[PDB]
Amino acid sequence: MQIFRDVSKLLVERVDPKILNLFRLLGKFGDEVNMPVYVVGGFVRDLLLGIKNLDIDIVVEGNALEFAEYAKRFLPGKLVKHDKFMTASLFLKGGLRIDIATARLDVEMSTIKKDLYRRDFTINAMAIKLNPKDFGLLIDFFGGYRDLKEGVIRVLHTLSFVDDPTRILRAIRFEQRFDFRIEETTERLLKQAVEEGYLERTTGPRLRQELEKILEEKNPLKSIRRMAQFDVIKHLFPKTYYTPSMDEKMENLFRNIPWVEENFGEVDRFYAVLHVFLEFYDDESWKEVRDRYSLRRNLINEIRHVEKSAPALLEMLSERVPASFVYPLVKGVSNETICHFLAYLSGEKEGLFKSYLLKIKNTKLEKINGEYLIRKGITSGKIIGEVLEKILMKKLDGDTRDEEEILEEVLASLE
Amino acid sequence: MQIFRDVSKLLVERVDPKILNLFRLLGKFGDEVNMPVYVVGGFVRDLLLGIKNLDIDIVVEGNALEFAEYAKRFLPGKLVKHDKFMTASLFLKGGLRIDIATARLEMSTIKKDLYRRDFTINAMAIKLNPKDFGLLIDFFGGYRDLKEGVIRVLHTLSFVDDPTRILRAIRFEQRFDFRIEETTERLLKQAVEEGYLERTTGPRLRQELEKILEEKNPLKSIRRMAQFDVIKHLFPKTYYTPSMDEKMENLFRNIPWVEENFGEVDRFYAVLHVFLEFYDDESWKEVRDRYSLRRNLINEIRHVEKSAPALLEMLSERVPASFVYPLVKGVSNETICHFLAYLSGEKEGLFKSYLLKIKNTKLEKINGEYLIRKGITSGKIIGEVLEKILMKKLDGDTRDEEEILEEVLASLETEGKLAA
Ligand SMILES: Nc1ncnc2c1ncn2[C@@H]1O[C@H](COP(=O)(O)OP(=O)(O)OP(=O)(O)O)[C@@H](O)[C@H]1O
Ligand SMILES: Nc1ncnc2c1ncn2[C@@H]1O[C@H](COP(=O)(O)OP(=O)(O)OP(=O)(O)O)[C@@H](O)[C@H]1O
Repeated sequence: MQIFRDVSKLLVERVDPKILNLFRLLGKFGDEVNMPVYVVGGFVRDLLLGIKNLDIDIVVEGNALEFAEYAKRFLPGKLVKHDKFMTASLFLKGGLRIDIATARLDVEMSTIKKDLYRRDFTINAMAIKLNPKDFGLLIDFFGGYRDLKEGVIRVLHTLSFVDDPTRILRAIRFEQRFDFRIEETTERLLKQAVEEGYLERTTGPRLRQELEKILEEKNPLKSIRRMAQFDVIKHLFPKTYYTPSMDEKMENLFRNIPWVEENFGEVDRFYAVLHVFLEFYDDESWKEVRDRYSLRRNLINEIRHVEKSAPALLEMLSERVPASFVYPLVKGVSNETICHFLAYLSGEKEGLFKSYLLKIKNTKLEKINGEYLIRKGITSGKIIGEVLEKILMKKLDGDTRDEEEILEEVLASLE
Repeated sequence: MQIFRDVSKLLVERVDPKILNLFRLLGKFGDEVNMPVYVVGGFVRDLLLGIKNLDIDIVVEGNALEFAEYAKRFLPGKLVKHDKFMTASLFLKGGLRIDIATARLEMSTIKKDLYRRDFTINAMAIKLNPKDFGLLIDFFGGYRDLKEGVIRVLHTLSFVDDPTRILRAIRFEQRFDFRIEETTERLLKQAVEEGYLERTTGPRLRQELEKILEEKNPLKSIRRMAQFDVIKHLFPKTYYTPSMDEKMENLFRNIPWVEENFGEVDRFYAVLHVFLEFYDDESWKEVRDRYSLRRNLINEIRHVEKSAPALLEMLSERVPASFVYPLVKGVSNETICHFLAYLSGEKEGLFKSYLLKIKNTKLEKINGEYLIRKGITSGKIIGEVLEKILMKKLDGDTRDEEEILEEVLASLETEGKLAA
């Protein structure tokens, strides 16, 4: 196919001038220090799709470090060097990070081709040359341009997933972000690497990251679902079986995470999802998952809390009951515990349980009473904190005045 | 002779990064709109000389306006377009703006554009398009002349074409401590004698002249101008004699001092004070009209040439302060210098101390006006009696009210009512 294309006009019309100007300069600096300068990866992809990107990757043929020190000279910002693998990032204003790398060991200067070929999918393996001579040059050896037109996710070569099974995850994320489809050959390859154990063959940490990145997408459920279609989940969490049920939970989970965030703050989605994936895990199967990925040791208790009390919750919800009855179930629990509870309901029940949650957040108001009256009268320890709890509940449902309710339960519990 | 050299290394080393990046961007734009882009004029001269320069003077082979318009898409600022004659200006901050013009009518049409300029060292260019980014272009041998410090017109008619360049050539001579190579010297004299300055408008000459007086040695520029007999051809009745000269010397040694105690000094006028001395009624008319001088300047100037002798015998015999006041009472700072133009040594240290006395011994402390108005009195006598007190103060004093009474008293030679 056409391998070279002029996207210079495309550049000036779609690229904000502060940024287009930075390209013209990087290109000239490249020429001044005698190195080919390319912008590569995601920006090239998004540019052709009309998507904005402010995370731009430069590849030079030469020395990133040199090239980047030479650039700092003429550009305002902070330079971070990473010597071990000649690489660098220049930090510019307005969320704008410019990363520079050195391409390793087809006119000739086509060593970018060896750089491009090492990448994951064709839409992500294209390059735009920035040196003034060839300023707008779209370099596309692998048919990523057409693959953008035809909405196709495609690996560069047969051994792609075997080299990095982490791309199994990447393929699905991108195919779900853009509504593309993983082409036949890649799908056979993807399926095969999953089936054979390639994921189980890759480190927890890299899997976790690729997982988190999915959870930072617009619609993670899409990807989780697609994963389930490719048996990927079974192989990440060996005791998790993604059934109509789990998936119904996952949908509720995702529906309610906003509403939670809005009222309780940051939700760590990786933990929120694990609450679902991991329900009903035996003790042993839990340690292995908790060790493969690094999972806060108390998690399995928190999950076990939700999976144990869920029918009771459901039950209380039907039969609308006194808020004080559900309090013990949401006591001092993570936003993920709350999310996990919400995973279990929809419609009327859902909102109903919402209102309880609010009633609990907001009505923690013990107000006038402040623990003084308690150790003013005689008290020690645990009793202090049990009278304080009985006062608390009485409020949630109705109310008394200041402390009739206090002497109500020191003389009701006195019995 | 070598025309092309590569000053790109010198560019990154000497030019400010904001500006360099401008230069690179500008070159890059030209390539995008198919126009050769050069930086020209004095920036090139100054770069080469290590002298700071912010002027961004640009010439393109294509169309200043289309170019300037294209550049504006990517550069924040006001675009003024000098639509007649195809020039533009791109306005940016820091005191910074880009002047873009069209290389008038091989890429080496810049040669024709470089050929119209004044002197070799101002006739160069640096190309900016990325393929030739730091490329010096010296068809006319401005590098050689820059290094040898030589002022040399580009061709034979240069002075006939623009007599302004005669004053320019001197100005530069003295700014860079350069000298005017002989053929340009011979060629200038010729242009001056044949009467070419007078053939070209007053403003144009006036501007070049004010410009000369802002430079490093105005004195030097003037004695030099005198050598080529240009003064005589600018102000027909000014004859640069050693009298005329020694006045000018003092003028300039004193301006610093004047400017110190009194304030800004207009050098152009401060010079004309000396040039225009002794111009008859009919001659002042012509000069004043041509260079757009103040109707009144002649008066101020005549004032000094007349009252000048009197001042000397006032300093020999250090007569009390009062006796000189009438002579410097409302006059301009230029007038003050004009007077100072006559004094050397101990005559000036004395005359200087007098001026300083009157400056801040105005000192009308409590006897201000309507005090005297509360006795009888009405206009123009008020002013006279007030003055006579202040005047007595210049040379010692009393209460400030005892003196007014000694003076109304002295009044009775006559005023108009009262006075036991
Ligand atoms: N695991 C991988 N295998 C092969 N190539 C990769 C891999 N990760 C990244 N790349 C290459 O690095 C480029 C940038 O990495 P990055 O994760 O930022 O990709 P991206 O396209 O920006 O994805 P995102 O938009 O999710 O940030 C990609 O466009 C791709 O060429
Ligand atoms: N009177 C003139 N005749 C011919 N060419 C001129 C004349 N004045 C200027 N030029 C050309 O245009 C350029 C810009 O004019 P300008 O007076 O700003 O020069 P400059 O070198 O910047 O000197 P200055 O220090 O006075 O700014 C000159 O350097 C010269 O190349």
